[PDB]
Amino acid sequence: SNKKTKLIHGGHTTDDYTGAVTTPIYQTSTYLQDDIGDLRQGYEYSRTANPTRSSVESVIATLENGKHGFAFSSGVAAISAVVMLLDKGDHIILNSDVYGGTYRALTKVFTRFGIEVDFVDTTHTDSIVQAIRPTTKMLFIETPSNPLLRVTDIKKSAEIAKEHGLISVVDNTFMTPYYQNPLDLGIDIVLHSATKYLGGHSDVVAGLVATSDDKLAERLAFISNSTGGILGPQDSYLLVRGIKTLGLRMEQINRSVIEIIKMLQAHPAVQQVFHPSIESHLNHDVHMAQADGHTGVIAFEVKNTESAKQLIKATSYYTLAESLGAVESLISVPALMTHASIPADIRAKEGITDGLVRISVGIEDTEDLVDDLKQALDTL
Amino acid sequence: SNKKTKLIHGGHTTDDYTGAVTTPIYQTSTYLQDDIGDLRQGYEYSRTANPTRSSVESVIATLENGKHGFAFSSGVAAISAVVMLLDKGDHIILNSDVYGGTYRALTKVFTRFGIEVDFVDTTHTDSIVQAIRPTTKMLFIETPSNPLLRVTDIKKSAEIAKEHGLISVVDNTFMTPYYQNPLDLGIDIVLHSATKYLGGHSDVVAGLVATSDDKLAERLAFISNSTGGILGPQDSYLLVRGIKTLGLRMEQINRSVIEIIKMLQAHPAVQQVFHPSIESHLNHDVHMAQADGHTGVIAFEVKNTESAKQLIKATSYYTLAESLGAVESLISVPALMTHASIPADIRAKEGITDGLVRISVGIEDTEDLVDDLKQALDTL
Amino acid sequence: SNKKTKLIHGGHTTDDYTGAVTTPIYQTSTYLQDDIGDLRQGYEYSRTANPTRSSVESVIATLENGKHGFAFSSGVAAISAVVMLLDKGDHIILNSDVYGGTYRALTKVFTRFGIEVDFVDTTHTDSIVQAIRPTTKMLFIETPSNPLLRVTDIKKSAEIAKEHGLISVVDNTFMTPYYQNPLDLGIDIVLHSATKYLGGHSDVVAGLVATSDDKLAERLAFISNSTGGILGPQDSYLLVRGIKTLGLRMEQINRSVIEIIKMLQAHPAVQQVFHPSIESHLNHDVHMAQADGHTGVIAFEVKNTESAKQLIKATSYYTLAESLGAVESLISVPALMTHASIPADIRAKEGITDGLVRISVGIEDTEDLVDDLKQALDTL
Amino acid sequence: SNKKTKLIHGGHTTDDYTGAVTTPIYQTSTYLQDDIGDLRQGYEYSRTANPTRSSVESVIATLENGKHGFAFSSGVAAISAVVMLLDKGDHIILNSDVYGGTYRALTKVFTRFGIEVDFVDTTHTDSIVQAIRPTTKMLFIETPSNPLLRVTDIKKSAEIAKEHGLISVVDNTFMTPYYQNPLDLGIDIVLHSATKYLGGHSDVVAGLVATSDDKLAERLAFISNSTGGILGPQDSYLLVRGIKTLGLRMEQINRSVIEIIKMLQAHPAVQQVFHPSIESHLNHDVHMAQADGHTGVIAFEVKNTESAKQLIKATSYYTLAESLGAVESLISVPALMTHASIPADIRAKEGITDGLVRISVGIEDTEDLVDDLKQALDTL
Ligand SMILES: *Cc1c(COP(=O)(O)O)cnc(C)c1O
Ligand SMILES: *Cc1c(COP(=O)(O)O)cnc(C)c1O
Ligand SMILES: *Cc1c(COP(=O)(O)O)cnc(C)c1O
Ligand SMILES: *Cc1c(COP(=O)(O)O)cnc(C)c1O
Ligand code: NA
Ligand code: NA
Ligand code: NA
Ligand code: NA
Ligand code: NA
Ligand code: NA
Ligand code: NA
Ligand code: NA
Ligand code: NA
Ligand code: NA
Ligand code: NA
Ligand code: NA
Repeated sequence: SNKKTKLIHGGHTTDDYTGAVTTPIYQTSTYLQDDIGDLRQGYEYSRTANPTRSSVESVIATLENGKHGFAFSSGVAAISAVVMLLDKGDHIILNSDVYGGTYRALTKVFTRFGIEVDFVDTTHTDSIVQAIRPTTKMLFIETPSNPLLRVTDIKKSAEIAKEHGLISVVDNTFMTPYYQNPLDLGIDIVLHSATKYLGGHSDVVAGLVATSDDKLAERLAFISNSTGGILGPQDSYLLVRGIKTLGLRMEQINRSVIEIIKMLQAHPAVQQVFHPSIESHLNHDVHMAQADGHTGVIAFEVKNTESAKQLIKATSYYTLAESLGAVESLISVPALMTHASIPADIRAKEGITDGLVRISVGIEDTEDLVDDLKQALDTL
Repeated sequence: SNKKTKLIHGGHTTDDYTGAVTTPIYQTSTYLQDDIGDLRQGYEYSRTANPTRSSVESVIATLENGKHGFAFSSGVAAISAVVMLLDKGDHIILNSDVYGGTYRALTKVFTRFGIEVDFVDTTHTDSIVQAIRPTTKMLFIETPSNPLLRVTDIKKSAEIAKEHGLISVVDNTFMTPYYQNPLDLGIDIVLHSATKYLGGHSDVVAGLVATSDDKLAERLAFISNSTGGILGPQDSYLLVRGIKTLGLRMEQINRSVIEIIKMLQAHPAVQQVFHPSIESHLNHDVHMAQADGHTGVIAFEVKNTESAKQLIKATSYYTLAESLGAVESLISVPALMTHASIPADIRAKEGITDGLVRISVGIEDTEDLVDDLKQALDTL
Repeated sequence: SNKKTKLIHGGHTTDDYTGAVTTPIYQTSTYLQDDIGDLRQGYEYSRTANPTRSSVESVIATLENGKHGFAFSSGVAAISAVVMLLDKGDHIILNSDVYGGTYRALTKVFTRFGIEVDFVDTTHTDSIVQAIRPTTKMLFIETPSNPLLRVTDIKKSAEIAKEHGLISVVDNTFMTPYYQNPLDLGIDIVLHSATKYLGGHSDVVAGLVATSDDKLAERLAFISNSTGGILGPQDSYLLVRGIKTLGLRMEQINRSVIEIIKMLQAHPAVQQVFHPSIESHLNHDVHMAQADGHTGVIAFEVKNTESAKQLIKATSYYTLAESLGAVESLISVPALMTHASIPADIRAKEGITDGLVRISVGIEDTEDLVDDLKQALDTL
Repeated sequence: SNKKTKLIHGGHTTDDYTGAVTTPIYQTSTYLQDDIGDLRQGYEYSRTANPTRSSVESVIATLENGKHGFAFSSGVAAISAVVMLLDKGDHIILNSDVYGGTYRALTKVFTRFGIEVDFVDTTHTDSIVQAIRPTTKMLFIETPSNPLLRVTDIKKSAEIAKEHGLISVVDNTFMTPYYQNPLDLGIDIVLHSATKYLGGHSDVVAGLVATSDDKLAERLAFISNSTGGILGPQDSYLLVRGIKTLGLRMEQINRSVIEIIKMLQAHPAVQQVFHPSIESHLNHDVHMAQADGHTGVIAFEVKNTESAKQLIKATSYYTLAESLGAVESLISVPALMTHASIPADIRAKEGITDGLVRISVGIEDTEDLVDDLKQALDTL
């Protein structure tokens, strides 16, 4: 019924055999056959299917209102499996602000296989219509984007993809299924770095994919079984466990996001602030119409790299590390860390400047997070 | 010094920090940075590197006498990462009876990416020389192959690859590093389904790759980080643990293999046996020159499908399941299981006859395994 | 600073060596020594100490404002270790409403070792003063109690224990350190079934003990090392992970508790309701003074066993199972399940009747939990 | 049939539900009930029973030819559960060189509970008969003992226990079920530190108990459920896995033991060797009659403390650490490590001399272990 209930009881995460209230961890590679080809419960080889992986796959399918879920060894592995739906000579359109690893995978791996890529400013969806070539087969969107939180109209993107015969993909990592459900808006495939919010505890690297399209699901299952980027059973289990608290965690994070943004907008050492909740933010109305909450990722400008480093050293509760969506609050400078692989001239033009700080708000106390960041900013 | 000692003390499998005699399980996604880019021990994000995965990578590098190891979420994922060393338009030669998953990855995924393939019978290495084009970049061989245990000259394949500028790859799953070391014989890259003997306990799906080539290692590390088919920390740990007993397990398996083959050759219900230890086996001398032991996979032909099925039902200690390299002895009928898509009128041409049985010998008592298979054969 | 921050950053739950932001899982039994008796990080044998166990021990010590923490294989193992502080001939006073397993351990195991036990109604603390014998060495209190939520004044109990030379113990399972901190009120030892709220995810059986008393800590460490009821490293890790979300979970649970109790008090099929938040509940003022929230365990009376069974079968979101403090809402009938080991005549006199239902409120949506239980009660 | 087969196929270590060839890891605390008291597969709460723990319990029962198995959080916890079979005033006889932790549990915990103890030299079983009182209820023996490998007649101890109405217990850690089966010789209860050989990989702390006596099993199950020193599911799984290779590991260890002893007896720097395989060892004939192999623990005397320390520093393949039964060969000096509390002037009386070295032989190559220890001895 309501989302917090669906998080606990949606999907298949109990044991039918013993009645155990959590998913057993099937640390196993193969399964006894009663007769040649007769599988007790449909399992024959864990790369093809594993019951704990099946559990987390059923969870992600349920939460995104899809029919089929797939668990991969990492988010980039989910992305690579989706890109392998295409052949040499196919073209894919992506939004122009994208995760550094997605940029690197597409431009340094898949272009070697003849897959053509254009990064387009999808914050106006008619840009997509101009960018469509006769060879375009896929439209791939992050919203909000990493790290500038650019917002793209999901429903309009889906309509464009349907009209032009494209596979539409949304990377829904930043919003989670708790706040934004691209499949409900006509998107073909939705995917996640489950490394971030879904796992939620900085202890699993994993990717998740969901679709309602039977033929896309069959093609993805074939790719996963043939290239083998599958999530292991222990990580699958820890993902199910982490997902249990996703709603509580996202709601704490959102409460903190609101206050932190107020502080940041008022602070003299802070210039521009990037977050879809700010009403002057481009496509703020689009975000409010396609999501009912916010990501915990915030970007904001300080003067320069050296102020950014001072800010990082003055905080007590923000941890300098990669990733986002942890219970711990994280801080980074994308131009020097996660987005160093994006060329510097494109970084400068897009606004990923040397003094752009990114924070992932965690689930610490709101007043502590605001006060800590504010006194650190006061140090400058 | 000797192999059984190297298995215990090779690689880095203790904790330098606490002194723990086993590798800690780093169930973690990210690592605190003391300053931007300043990593205490070189770790920043578990997809890029994870200390438990690094442990198992050091083990496989040591055991294969290489410099660099890589752990992937499956053997198929290791194979796919190695094939992604190539670009659209490059050509690769493989043995024609290569593992079905390798066949499917190449012909149903990578040919869509413009990679050209020739499948040749490599038991005569001039087959390889005939297939070489100006575009050939890679030579990929299993030895011995499945399920007929065809043997390929590793030293000559390496010489061919060196002379023509190819990256040579050996899938050494069936022999393990305990008996055959392709890198010592001039091969560029060696890889394993660690799902089989290396893990040894039918409880991990995993791939391992080793090389001594710094630039190949740099390229593989880039592919692994960008497409993300990495092995998780729990599975890496179980791999290190399983590998500890690899020599004891392989030696037990080999004693049973020898006695079982003696039984099979004497039995009236058996028309033919396939195993490289048999002196009339093709390239027996080649195998004895490049390996100092044997795989536990044996194939043998009985009268028909129904005799094969009877054999499965009459054994007490042979388990009907997919995979190989378990502690349990496993039994299968390739024409009904792994090769069912190949037609009956055509089966004879490839050698996958209706009465072809494959066993993966486990570590049960030799006398029990011999006696059990023998009395089952006596029921025919 | 504030509790939600302390939950994330309190205790030592990162890796000093690699910087990993979560506690490594030291699946290990022993530790290399650089010289005889020289321990790299103080570890020599995992039963004596294990770094992952040390992590969860530091967490529980921090959260209860103690100096020493101890992790046991179960709550009853924590309780048995604490009872083994006493000798044959010592006497212990417990409150008269206690967990069924605690009753069974004391009356069927430890009385065989000459430890004398009286269960006293501690809801008036002067009862304790009358019950003190010359041999009384320990005072052991649950508050609120299981399953009737009787409340005992912790501070007054501690004053009595100090004045009469008793070791005071509070079983703080139901309140968690998030709402009630017995050590701050003068109690010597605080303990938990970490199986319940602390782990929070129905996937760990564990006990935790905390004290500020150096000599009690030394005696407990000796008992734990000599009788060996230690928590394993994987369970220790899952406990740390679960504890991360304790504040969010308890706050959701408390929001639901308030509404569910309103519904239950208004419902015609429900007679008496047991929960410390109800202002007519005995020692409601005492509870509000020693805790700043509520447990999620509620007991209430329906007509009889058969109405209780009907109620259980009519709910959609309440799971019939043992334990409490899960993310899933649980329902039980204590007289038939957890408290069957308490004799029936004592059950009837104390109010643990055949129609007494116990619910553990989980973290599902409040409106769903209220509506589901209400329509189920309407079925009667 | 034969032992190596029984190790693989004995006990229940597959999943009946999915057919998984390994035991699922039930990381869970509680189980859904279809109706109050109606359990799908007999599970209601993981302290009482857990399916992964039940798997390892069935394994130890099978391997020791018993009916009932019990898994505890440590060997010391198994020992404590067995001792809690007694009441205040009961008397127990143990061999006088019993494991230090057993000595401490009995003399520093259980004597405070009114249990009376005699420590006697059991290498002559009439020692036992002399110590029997009317209050004697239990006889508890290790064979062979640590670190001098004293041998005790199991059959005669069982006859003594039967004649006088005692519960007989054998701590069979050093021999494992692979070589010695006390229950077959009339003993009531057999137990193990599974931390050592059974786990085999220095990565689990665990205890195991087996019996054929239904009423003893009922009493043990009650003690385990009420004091809660249960083994967790992850450790139970790692135990099942490690036990798979127990026979291969013990046989390798035994080959190395034989050759190493040949070396030690010939060496001028060695005054004396302690191991039951030596024909002049006390009760060598008794050991050969009750066991069909040997432990890997060997002790031998060199000149003094400084020669022992030199020996440790000169070895390449012997690791300085606590515990025994690793895949690594371990080396220790009992007078400086396990027996340091015993005074120097008194050391001689017990036989723990200053130059007494203990090694636990691992599964490294026999020639390496012999050569390494020999060249180290040559440095003296
Ligand atoms: C409510 C609920 C659903 C359905 O949720 P929708 O928002 O209607 O898709 C599915 N599963 C569970 C467990 C639920 O509680
Ligand atoms: C013997 C040994 C080696 C070297 O083995 P080679 O086959 O000679 O390369 C490496 N590491 C360890 C731990 C060894 O014992
Ligand atoms: C605030 C805080 C503490 C201290 O909490 P008290 O309530 O003063 O005992 C300890 N550790 C961390 C991480 C904190 O944030
Ligand atoms: C042989 C065998 C047994 C019986 O072993 P005994 O020593 O004769 O009791 C039991 N279980 C399995 C799986 C066996 O192979
Ligand atoms: Na469910
Ligand atoms: Na659709
Ligand atoms: Na090493
Ligand atoms: Na071709
Ligand atoms: Na040619
Ligand atoms: Na080379
Ligand atoms: Na911390
Ligand atoms: Na105090
Ligand atoms: Na079996
Ligand atoms: Na005595
Ligand atoms: Na006497
Ligand atoms: Na008996």
